[PDB]
Amino acid sequence: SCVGSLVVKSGQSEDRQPVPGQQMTLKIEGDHGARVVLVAVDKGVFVLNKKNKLTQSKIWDVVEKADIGCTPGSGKDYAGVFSDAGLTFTSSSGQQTAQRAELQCPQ
Amino acid sequence: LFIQTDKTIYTPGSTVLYRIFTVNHKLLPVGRTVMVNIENPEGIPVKQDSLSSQNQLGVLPLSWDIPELVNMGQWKIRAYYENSPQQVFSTEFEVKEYVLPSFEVIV
Amino acid sequence: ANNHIRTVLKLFRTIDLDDSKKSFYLTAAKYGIQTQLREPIIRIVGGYLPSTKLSEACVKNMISEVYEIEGDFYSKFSYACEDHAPYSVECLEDARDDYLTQLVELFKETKKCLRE
Amino acid sequence: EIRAVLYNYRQNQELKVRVELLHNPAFCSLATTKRRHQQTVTIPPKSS
Amino acid sequence: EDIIAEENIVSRSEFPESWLWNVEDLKEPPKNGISTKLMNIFLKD
Repeated sequence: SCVGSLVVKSGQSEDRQPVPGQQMTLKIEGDHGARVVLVAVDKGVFVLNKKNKLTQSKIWDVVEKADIGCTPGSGKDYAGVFSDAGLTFTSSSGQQTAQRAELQCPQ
Repeated sequence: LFIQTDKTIYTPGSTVLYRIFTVNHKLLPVGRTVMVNIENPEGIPVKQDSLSSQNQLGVLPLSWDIPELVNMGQWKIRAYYENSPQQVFSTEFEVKEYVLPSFEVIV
Repeated sequence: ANNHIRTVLKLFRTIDLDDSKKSFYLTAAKYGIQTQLREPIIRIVGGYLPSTKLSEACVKNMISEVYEIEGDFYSKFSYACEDHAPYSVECLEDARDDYLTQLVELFKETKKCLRE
Repeated sequence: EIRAVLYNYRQNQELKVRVELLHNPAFCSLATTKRRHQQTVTIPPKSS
Repeated sequence: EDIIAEENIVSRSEFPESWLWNVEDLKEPPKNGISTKLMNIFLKD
């Protein structure tokens, strides 16, 4: 779920269904200082083509797929564990992780 | 960059309005210049433009008026930051001959 | 409950916006007034038992107010929107919001006269 | 004193009720087997 | 009769596929860290 919290609902509590040419009040509950951008779109266009819609799940999927890690936990040893996490650990004595020279994780 | 287009299907001779959010790796607004180009299915860029997100809170509203004599199919919008042109973000909108359906069918 | 309806229809037929003005502006203004002052008060007036008496005084007040409202909308559409080109369709779009807002405020205020 | 409370819940329709207290041999009131007690009232919409 | 005249009826004309292309800022004072803005939109036809 998103870092902040945005939700849109109607100022009129229940009333009756709206009518073409009748005004309506939208209540927006967002964090202070934020800037919202609005778009109102018919549902026929979504009947015809419902692909490439924007939603929070897509954003989180895109953020997650660009991670540095490679395995959800543990490894062969400390060097493997750190590299799997996505870090480097170099000590004066010499214990340092294996070098990485490729952006995408293997297989 | 998270391209948002208001609709998902446009008739020829109609105007497309889209937005280009600009965020950094922590999902915060950032001021950097972007490049956007709109390419028909033959992969031939049509409109080239450059913007800056400075003093805009990372929201760049834009527009384009689809030419009357165009090819149908999946058009694409490609946007990328100026510094790193290797990473390209895209979103597809479809140009088609349609009239809005009156009802939805679910299977 | 129909004689009152025919009366108020006779009142809104006496409205007059001059022809010399542009066609889309005329349709915009007339559609605003029709959807904001002719549907709701026709709905209200349709629900009076016939013995009840109307009050055309506030209806003619309604019409005088809608004349000045339309005049202000036209003045804002032709002169005020200096941010855009004059006589522009999107200038009309910008001014239509507050035109209908003022108009609904007028209807809300004048809903308390239809009964004697 | 007995009160009859008439409700009308039409959104915009004024109503014309004709209430009536039927005669009862037990009590005593204006109702009689010869003459009937009728009030013809008017109920504004969404009003009691 | 009990019919609306032809000239009096005015037709719905705006049928936009997508409208309300607006950007707004939440500058109202915050309560419980959650601001609330009421905005007025006139529905299309």
